[PDB]
Amino acid sequence: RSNESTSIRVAVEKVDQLINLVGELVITQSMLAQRSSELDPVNHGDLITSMGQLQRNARDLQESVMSIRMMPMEYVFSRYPRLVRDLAGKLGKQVELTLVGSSTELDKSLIERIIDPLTHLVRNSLDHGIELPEKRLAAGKNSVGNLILSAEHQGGNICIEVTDDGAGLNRERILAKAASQGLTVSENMSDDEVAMLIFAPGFSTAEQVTDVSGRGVGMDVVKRNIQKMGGHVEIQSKQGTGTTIRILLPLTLAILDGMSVRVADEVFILPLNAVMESLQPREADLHPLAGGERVLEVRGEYLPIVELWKVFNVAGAKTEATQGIVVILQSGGRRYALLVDQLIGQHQVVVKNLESNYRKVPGISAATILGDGSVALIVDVSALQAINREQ
Amino acid sequence: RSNESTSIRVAVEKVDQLINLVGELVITQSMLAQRSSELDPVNHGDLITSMGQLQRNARDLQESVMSIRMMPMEYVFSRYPRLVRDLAGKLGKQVELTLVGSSTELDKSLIERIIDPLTHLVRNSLDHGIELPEKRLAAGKNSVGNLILSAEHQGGNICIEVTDDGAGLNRERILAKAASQGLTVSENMSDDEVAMLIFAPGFSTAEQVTDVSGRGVGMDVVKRNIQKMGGHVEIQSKQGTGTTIRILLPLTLAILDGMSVRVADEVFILPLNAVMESLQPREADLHPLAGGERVLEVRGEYLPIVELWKVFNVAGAKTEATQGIVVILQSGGRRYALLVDQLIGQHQVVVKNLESNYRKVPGISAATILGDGSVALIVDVSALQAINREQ
Amino acid sequence: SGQEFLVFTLGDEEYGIDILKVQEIRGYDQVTRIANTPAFIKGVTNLRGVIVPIVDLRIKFSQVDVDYNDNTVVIVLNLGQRVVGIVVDGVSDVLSLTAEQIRPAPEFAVTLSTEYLTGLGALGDRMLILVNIEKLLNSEEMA
Amino acid sequence: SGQEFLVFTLGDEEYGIDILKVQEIRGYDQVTRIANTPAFIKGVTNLRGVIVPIVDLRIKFSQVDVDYNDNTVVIVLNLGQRVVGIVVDGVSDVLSLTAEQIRPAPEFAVTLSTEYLTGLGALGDRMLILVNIEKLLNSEEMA
Amino acid sequence: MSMDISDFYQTFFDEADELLADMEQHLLVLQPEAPDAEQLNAIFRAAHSIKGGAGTFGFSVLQETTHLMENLLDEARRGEMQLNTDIINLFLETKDIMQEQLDAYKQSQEPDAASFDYICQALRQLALEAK
Amino acid sequence: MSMDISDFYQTFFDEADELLADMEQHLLVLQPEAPDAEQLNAIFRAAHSIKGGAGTFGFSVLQETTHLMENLLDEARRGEMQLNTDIINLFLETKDIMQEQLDAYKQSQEPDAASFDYICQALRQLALEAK
Repeated sequence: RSNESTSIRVAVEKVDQLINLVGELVITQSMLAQRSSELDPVNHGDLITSMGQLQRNARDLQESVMSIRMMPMEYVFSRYPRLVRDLAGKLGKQVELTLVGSSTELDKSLIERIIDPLTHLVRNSLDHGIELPEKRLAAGKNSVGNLILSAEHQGGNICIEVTDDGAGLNRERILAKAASQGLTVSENMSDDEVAMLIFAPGFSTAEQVTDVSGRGVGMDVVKRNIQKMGGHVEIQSKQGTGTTIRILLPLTLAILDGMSVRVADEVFILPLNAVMESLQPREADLHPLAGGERVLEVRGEYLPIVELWKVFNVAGAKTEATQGIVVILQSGGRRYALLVDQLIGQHQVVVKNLESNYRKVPGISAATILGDGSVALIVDVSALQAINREQ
Repeated sequence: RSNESTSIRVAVEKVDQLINLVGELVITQSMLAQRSSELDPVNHGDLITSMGQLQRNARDLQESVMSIRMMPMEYVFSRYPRLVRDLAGKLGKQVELTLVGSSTELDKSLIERIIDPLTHLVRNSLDHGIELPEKRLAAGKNSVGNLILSAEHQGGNICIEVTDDGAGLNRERILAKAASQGLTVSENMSDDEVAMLIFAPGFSTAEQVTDVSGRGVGMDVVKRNIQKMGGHVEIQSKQGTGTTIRILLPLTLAILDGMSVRVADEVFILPLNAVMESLQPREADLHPLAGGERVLEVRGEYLPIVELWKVFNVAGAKTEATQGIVVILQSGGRRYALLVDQLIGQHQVVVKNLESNYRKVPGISAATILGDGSVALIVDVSALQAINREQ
Repeated sequence: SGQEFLVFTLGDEEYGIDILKVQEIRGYDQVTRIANTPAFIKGVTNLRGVIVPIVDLRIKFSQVDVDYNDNTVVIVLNLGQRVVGIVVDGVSDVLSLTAEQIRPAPEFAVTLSTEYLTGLGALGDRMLILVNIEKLLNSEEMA
Repeated sequence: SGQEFLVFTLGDEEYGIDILKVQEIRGYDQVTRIANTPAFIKGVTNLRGVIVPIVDLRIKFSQVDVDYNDNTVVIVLNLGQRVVGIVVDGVSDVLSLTAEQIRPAPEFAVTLSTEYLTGLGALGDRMLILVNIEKLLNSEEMA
Repeated sequence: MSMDISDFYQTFFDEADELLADMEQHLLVLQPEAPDAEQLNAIFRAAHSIKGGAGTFGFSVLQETTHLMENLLDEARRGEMQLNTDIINLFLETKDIMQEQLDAYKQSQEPDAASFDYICQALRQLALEAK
Repeated sequence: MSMDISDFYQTFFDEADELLADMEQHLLVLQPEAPDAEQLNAIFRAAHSIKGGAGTFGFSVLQETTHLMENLLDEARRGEMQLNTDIINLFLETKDIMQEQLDAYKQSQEPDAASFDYICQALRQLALEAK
């Protein structure tokens, strides 16, 4: 014996209806948490505290509804070994794909889209990530190669890594091919930083799209397919050791924590994942800067101040930064200040696409309604990271 | 070829967890929805509007989770031919089973407890009910029988009937057996009413239950399982015609529809299914009664007037019916009035069992809580039905 | 029967739109300015939990004299792809233009273009300019 | 071994109960009376979405003199299978009685039965009565 | 790594239940006075699949009960045994017991030995008397 | 009398997705350098159900394609067939063809005749080398 239970067949079409019903449920339920905030915690203390119970139940129910559509990842791990055992023989190699963490699960809709992304990585590890058997013996390694395919949960995200044992991706080929395209690169970058260069459009592990690495599939296409699914991608390569390629796939794509700020009768929102801390500006720290902007000394670093009122042309706002407040941000191994007028706190609301009734600008990522019924605009952090350089 | 689909294995435990999450959600929004109505509409201006959209979507997702958990009735009807086509040839008879409404569905948990009850009814029809082909042709009846197992939906319930064209349930045989055990009977009861008296302890279609029927299950045990599920049972049979047994099954047992009545400060609730009409009787429709009581004339019929303040001993209540309000109730076929002080309206409150910290008291069945916070006692209509009989 | 249209006033001139595209009518309400947007767009206002942008047709046509009063009215629409409203100084009167009353747009220069105009509504001594609010709000400029 | 208890006053005497059985202390407010119930039980009070019946100890114990001053406090208990509260004239002190301070109580209680007393708490000139609240709220009247 | 052995057990218990349901409906449309050749093959190939997993995971109670039916249906479709209302009633009485014995494994319990020794004789004896 | 048989066709396609998947899992973990008789039994269970299961719903193309492969699995688990890196790869490649033939029925179409005539000659060719 081991474990007993029961199960029944559930039509996939009916599962899609659950996501549609529970999806709008959280939206309609979110409105209850907006107007209820106007009530005071003294008199209406039980109501406010009870309102949060209805919200957390909807969130927990939404995450549970998605689990009904998930399936064991062991079924997905049955396509990569067949390709390795089949492709290794054609290329003339002996590789063994090891499977780690089989209890992991993934949404069925994502499984149908996670094959080609991951499949493109397995072909790269065997095309150049692992050298011939004769070369492995010279470097003290075993003749038979090895390939790891781990997959475990990390809170509200699904982490999947693909690590190998060979030398990994080439180093001089990436820098040599990156310099020709005009990308800011150099030899001082470490193996981890050099791995973040293949994400450019039309840039794969080789000089051109090789047939061995999938037909019409490259690293540039793998990234675009992950962004549509609300996921991310990271690489931790190392010359001589191997090449680890991590991918993230959040469970739910609706609620997003963020700091609510106000800029002269204009309540904005800033993602919390990028917010680091804040402080009171000082005249001794503010200095000029190209493009009319300014800088702020933050512990041996003059972060660029991205005045939110000049970019959007907000009238009546405190032009002097000394009277306002600055919120530090971070994204992509580099920081960048952001000048605001006032702050509020951590508010968890549902996102909305402004293109449904108008359009989206580079300075906006998603809309949402506040507690007082007013509409808010979530400021994209990916833009601020580059706007400071353009200005 | 209309359209196809697929399905994935899902554990029953995971589906059952959804009912618990959505269950508290439907119960949570119900309590919060009542508070928004009692409070002023200023702060709850848009909250009440969003509650309407959520009140419907909350049930849509609930019914969707249940529908996915149900199974077609054909799976349950596929087991009856095994007992009909087989037992018919063994005993020497000809019975043809007919299925009506195969598209109907039913909860899996309900299928694991309604097969044997229905299986016992079919077994009795193929022994005591339906006779031999020769005896049927003698009385002008067709030789081949006709067992029909109907089934259909009913809003928030499911109806299942077991129609039969056998010899029919005897009337004189039930009155003699019911009166021996101490059951109130009379000749005024029609053939359809006497059929509902076969639920006595240890008794079924025939007096010999344990001797004939192998399994120790009869009408008394069948009704017991129905009470645990929250359903009902009805029988409409007649001698020399046929036999029909209806069985109902609920879907959600967490909300009870009933009007909130007030009796001097204290507030109570009355079920809506039992309330027939209500008015303000005057001196032109009030007569005395033996024992210091009164009766209400409703279209000639003088119904008994039961004072609600006497049962609970409420001080300062409207002892006179001309000042208060009288509502016509019903429980078990017979109607009876009930005196109250002032009404409020129809409100769907959440049932709250009082046995969790004490025990049931005479005159009350359950309780709940209003928007402000006070506890509302749900009066039992079954108890009041027995008070007028003693008067 | 003739085609029905909703007529409204915008100071001196008068325009009209299809009644089927109109959802409801309600007074002016507070809006929220959008980051970097044209001047003829006031903002967005909440309506049953939906973001309904508010556009001023009087400012879109680029008029010389502009006025503002407390009796402003906003006509809510329901297009086949979006739900954007329109601000009007005051509704006029619902009409049922026929095939003879709906004339083509003028040949000289006007406020909008030929594609953003359905025709001209004739009603006695009151010439109405039918505006195709559908494709107007869903044009390339608004996307 | 030593055990802590919660002391409370009820008239001209002071009783005690195990602290582990107590859940939290709250303020005394109006309750919803339920007819066809014992006399020593006042009513019910919802707490966290649970009906918590309230009991008045001042009326029981064969005591006529009862008061409802501002010092009246209600104590919420938690007997696993039951969560019934109790009202007291006012929480007195808290004692960490040991094996030497907890003396066996007589067989004949002062105002209870012969199995509703855990012991007697000693404190100089203050003799506390350790009432067995576990069995007190499960007698024939509470079922 | 690989999936736990419980998945293979619960999967067979669920798949087998679906086969018994669909297979049982074949006898309904299949009248005892006119068995269609195409319908007999559907019942044979249906019970045959249950014999595979029943004999692999160690379900002797279900494998033996299913193996006997596979022999009766085999001799009835290729032209080696007659079919009448009496034999059709045995299949219905057999499939019902197979469902009860299958439920025993779901709850981790030994099937009823009385039902097994009673149904096996009805299937084996029929293979000799019908000839 | 009986529900529409079209609902069961989609059920078999769902089971095949698990059987075909599980069939490959055992073929992958089965190292060709040191086979295991215990793993060969699970491989036969997946192919045995699809063979008897496919033919139950009238699927003839998928039945013949699975019968030829099943005959090789039966002789392998019983120690009557050799296995190497080349033979194991053929079973994995066969699973890919069986998946394409399954997709044909999922779209209410018949598999390609060219693909069927190729996989059959591949399985029959190995039978001559082993025997």
